[PDB]
Amino acid sequence: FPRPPPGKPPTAGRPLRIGDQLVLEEDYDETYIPSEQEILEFAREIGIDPIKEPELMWLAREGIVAPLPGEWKPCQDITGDIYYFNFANGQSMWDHPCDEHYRSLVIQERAKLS
Amino acid sequence: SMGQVQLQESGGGLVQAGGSLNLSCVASGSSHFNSMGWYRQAPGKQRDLVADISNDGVTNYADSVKDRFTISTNNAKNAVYLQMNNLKPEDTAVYYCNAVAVAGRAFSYWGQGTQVTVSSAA
Repeated sequence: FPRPPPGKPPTAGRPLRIGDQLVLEEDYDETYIPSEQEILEFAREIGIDPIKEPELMWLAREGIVAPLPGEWKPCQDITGDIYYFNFANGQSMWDHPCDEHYRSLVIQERAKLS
Repeated sequence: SMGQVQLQESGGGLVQAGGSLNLSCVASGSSHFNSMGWYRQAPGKQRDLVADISNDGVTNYADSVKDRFTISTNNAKNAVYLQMNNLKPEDTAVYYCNAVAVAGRAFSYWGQGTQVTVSSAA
């Protein structure tokens, strides 16, 4: 019963189809590695300035491929939008459910290094 | 890698009703994608799935294109294709290729879009 969050987004291996929705499953045969450009963009999305705070970049590298906790799964709507569904309680969101946690880790680590 | 994976589309064009068209998309790099799909969007309308294909050949088609459209991949060339037969004017739209990889987070990549224009016949 996965459904995307209301409104529009804010800009094995095989997927499993439930209704018109696609539940994207991880493929254990390979390991996808995102590009450095994506890691920099994700770094800026969680509050890192990569030019001024390169010492925080390791948190963006860890956070960008963070496994989804619990029974969270990535899903794709009929429009192609990616969202995340919590199959334990039916909660839906556009963001990766660990992004907020890594935003806080960036804040704590920034102070730890003055 | 340093640069993001880029989906390069080709094959859009102009055709009369009943004619055929072919779309192609190639992904830069040597990435392995869990899913590859074709979406389309007419102005003022929602982007909608046309056809997607899993890494092992499982396909899903929109009800309006089944038995007229056919999606296939050549994973050795990181390419996905769309065959379009018996095109109708209601198939007129910008067609987008999508590729999705998963490593905890789902990574979704989109081609630049190519327009298919189907005029009326006669």
